[PDB]
Amino acid sequence: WKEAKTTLFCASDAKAHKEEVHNIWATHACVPTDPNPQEIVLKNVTENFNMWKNDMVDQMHEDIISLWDQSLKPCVKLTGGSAVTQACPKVSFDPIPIHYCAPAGYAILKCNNKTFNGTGPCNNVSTVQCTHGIKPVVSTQLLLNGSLAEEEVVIRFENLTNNAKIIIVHLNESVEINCTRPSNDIRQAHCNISRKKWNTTLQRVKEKLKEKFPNKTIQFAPSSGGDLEITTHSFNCRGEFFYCYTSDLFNSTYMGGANITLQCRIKQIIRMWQGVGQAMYAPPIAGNITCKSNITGLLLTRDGGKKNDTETFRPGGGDMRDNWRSELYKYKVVEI
Amino acid sequence: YIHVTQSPSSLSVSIGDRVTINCQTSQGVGSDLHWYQHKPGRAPKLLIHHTSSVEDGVPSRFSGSGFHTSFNLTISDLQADDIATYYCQVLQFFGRGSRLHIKRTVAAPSVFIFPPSDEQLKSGTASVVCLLNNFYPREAKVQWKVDNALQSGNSQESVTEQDSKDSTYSLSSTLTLSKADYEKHKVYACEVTHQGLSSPVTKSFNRGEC
Amino acid sequence: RAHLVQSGTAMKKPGASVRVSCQTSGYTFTAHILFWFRQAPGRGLEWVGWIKPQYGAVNFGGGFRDRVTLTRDVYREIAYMDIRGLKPDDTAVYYCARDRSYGDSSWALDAWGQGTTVVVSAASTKGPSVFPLAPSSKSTSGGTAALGCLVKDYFPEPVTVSWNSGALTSGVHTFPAVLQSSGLYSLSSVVTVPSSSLGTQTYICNVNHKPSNTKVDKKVEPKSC
Ligand SMILES: *[C@@H]1O[C@H](CO)[C@@H](O)[C@H](O)[C@H]1NC(C)=O
Ligand SMILES: *[C@@H]1O[C@H](CO)[C@@H](O)[C@H](O)[C@H]1NC(C)=O
Ligand SMILES: *[C@@H]1O[C@H](CO)[C@@H](O)[C@H](O)[C@H]1NC(C)=O
Ligand SMILES: *[C@@H]1O[C@H](CO)[C@@H](O)[C@H](O)[C@H]1NC(C)=O
Ligand SMILES: *[C@@H]1O[C@H](CO)[C@@H](O)[C@H](O)[C@H]1NC(C)=O
Ligand SMILES: *[C@@H]1O[C@H](CO)[C@@H](O)[C@H](O)[C@H]1NC(C)=O
Ligand SMILES: *[C@@H]1O[C@H](CO)[C@@H](O)[C@H](O)[C@H]1NC(C)=O
Ligand SMILES: *[C@@H]1O[C@H](CO)[C@@H](O)[C@H](O)[C@H]1NC(C)=O
Repeated sequence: WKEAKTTLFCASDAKAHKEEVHNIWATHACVPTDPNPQEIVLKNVTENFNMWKNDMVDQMHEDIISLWDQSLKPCVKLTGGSAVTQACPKVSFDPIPIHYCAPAGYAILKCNNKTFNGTGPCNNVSTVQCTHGIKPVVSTQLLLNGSLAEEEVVIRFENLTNNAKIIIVHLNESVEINCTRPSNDIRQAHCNISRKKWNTTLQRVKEKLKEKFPNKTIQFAPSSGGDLEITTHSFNCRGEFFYCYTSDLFNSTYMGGANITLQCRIKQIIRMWQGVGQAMYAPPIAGNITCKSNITGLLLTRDGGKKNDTETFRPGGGDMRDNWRSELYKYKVVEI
Repeated sequence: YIHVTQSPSSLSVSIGDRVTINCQTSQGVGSDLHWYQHKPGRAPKLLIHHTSSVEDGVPSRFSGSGFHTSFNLTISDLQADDIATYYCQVLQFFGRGSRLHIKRTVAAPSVFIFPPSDEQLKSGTASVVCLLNNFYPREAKVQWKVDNALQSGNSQESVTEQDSKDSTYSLSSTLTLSKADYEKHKVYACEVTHQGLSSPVTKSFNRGEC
Repeated sequence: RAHLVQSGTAMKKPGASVRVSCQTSGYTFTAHILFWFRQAPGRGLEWVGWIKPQYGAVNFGGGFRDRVTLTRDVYREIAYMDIRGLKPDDTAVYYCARDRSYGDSSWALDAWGQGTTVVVSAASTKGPSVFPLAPSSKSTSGGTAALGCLVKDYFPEPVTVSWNSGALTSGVHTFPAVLQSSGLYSLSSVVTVPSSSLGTQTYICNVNHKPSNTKVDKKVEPKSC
């Protein structure tokens, strides 16, 4: 075999009768999944991976773009100078796992090293036809509803010295986040996170960062700027666009309390991640708009050199390709 | 932090020559090293990226090489348009650059000394100017003396760009004194040392005398 | 094809603020990182920061985060750099430049703006005094005489000098200005001429300092004695 690019196809368990938009997309876009697949463990084989140059990411990226553009019709879309208006009904929104598969003559190699950093050699390779079930969760700052690292926390980056590259933190223990828009301002919302789980999780990420930055102290800070999509923890819950302020999660002085409560706002006007332009959606539905999710990873940026001997990291995101990268790091397409 | 060092910092060259300059990094950078051209009053221009990939539209006489911590930019058949400063760069770290100029034979300066004008003295200040004209190489030593006392800290020098036609430089050194101080001394002298002079040349005048 | 155009020079006093603009064209604005660098006189290029125009993510080099704000207008495809608490040592040429890489970060900058000069100084606008550098028939060096004009104590740059309203250009040396401890600039302009002509020919230096609307024509001849 050998590294090669090819047209991949998706598989899932979407139900044609559900109105949920992901199920509708996958019904028309993907094929059924094999109930009993198998993977061959390769003997004495060692192959190189590079999660940062993986064409699988780009193919999934275009899939999710296609999904959102077809599912979430906005009331007004502003692209350049052309404003487009159209029907913007409220839809059912709940991501479902999607498998990415190699066609005939090709295969997908899976790195099974429990602590593979994402780039370099892997001495425990397996061959599959499809990846695992990957939920396409669009979010910034915090990676939600992903797969956890099997052993300890793992820090992933392409090059340490390039402060313009993103850092993908892969947690091993989940830190749940429960966000709600109570039934009784129709745009005010909040989330709750365990103060100890977060303070514990952050402490473990810090310890792993010292391994990569020897004689330097590690510190976290809030975002330094940008649109509201990336300066807060933004995500879509039941079709509504949530923007949750995380300044207190990464404030050193702030870390007395049991459940840290973040303030969130539902916005009808958003800056689209899938393209260039802004969109206006309809007001939020009524009732309890609740999303109990799992924080499984972090997207961090490192501040440009100061010397203070103290390295500072701030939450980031925006390029959803990295969201897909955190789940496809262990995979590569090869031609038989 | 990545320290980027370039050598030679200054280099004389002739039209038609092959020229190669070096860039050094304090840590390994693989092949992520870029080269730029920069001329006065203009924006830098990217010549080569990633050690050897020449940018579109750049003449073929430019080429790059190196790896790890040592990299070279080479110019074949150097042309007049190539006289400029050249920077290497990795990430946010630019080198201070290597600047090329045209080589020519040694040329001693013509030296002139200008007393302050009577018009300036009325304002309470006295400027004494020493002019070094059309010399090469650029290195020169100008020493001011007032009644045989060596002056330091009260003069400023300015040097022109290399003349595009004769490849020489010119230099002014301006001594600034108060009117009161100027009128307390007689002999004002500028002593010039240069590679083209067998021994230092002194130009001088006596205040008040003609 | 990619083209960047920056705003004009800025004259500021210490403590003030400045906005530098960078208009882009000829490429996909949100697909390339935009970097800001500066070059102080006699120094190398210094990194200020960058901005990813997609959502406006930013980063900064040593110290600039406290004083610099980077923003962009996606519609007009233009980037802005705002600097607060301006200090004298902020005097420099500021450049915007894009990453040649599409959707990635290489730091290879293939398109640059022309540069924006920012001068930070407590000095106030002031026109120059022009004094003659008189030739002498007795003094000869290298077989020529020399004369000139001393253009002293002005702010800001530039001052332009010509001789005989453009009729004399060969052998003219107009030196780069020097900055004095007072905060004012000074320069000289000289010309070497045949000694035998010092009685026949007229030599006039034309000095123009537009910031103060000062124009001077000074005839320079041997002083009498
Ligand atoms: C990942 O691990 C491999 C082998 O353990 C190593 O060669 C590579 O440098 C690591 N990645 C980074 C970014 O250092
Ligand atoms: C290697 O991969 C296999 C599955 O392919 C897994 O069971 C095993 O724990 C991994 N590690 C080692 C040391 O075999
Ligand atoms: C998760 O990783 C940390 C180290 O980062 C370790 O201390 C902890 O025991 C791990 N937890 C589990 C459940 O594996
Ligand atoms: C979030 O919800 C889950 C499940 O309902 C629960 O186990 C967890 O304790 C909750 N955490 C917070 C902070 O509300
Ligand atoms: C961080 O928290 C401290 C107190 O816990 C507060 O004084 C400070 O303003 C906070 N930082 C912000 C809001 O940026
Ligand atoms: C979050 O993780 C817990 C285990 O830590 C699990 O019980 C729960 O089902 C997970 N929830 C989601 C939405 O993944
Ligand atoms: C994560 O999964 C849970 C349960 O499957 C769901 O309730 C929640 O909405 C999901 N979060 C996001 C952001 O889709
Ligand atoms: C690189 O340039 C330096 C400076 O001129 C030179 O001394 C050295 O020999 C060059 N190395 C090459 C061409 O391999």
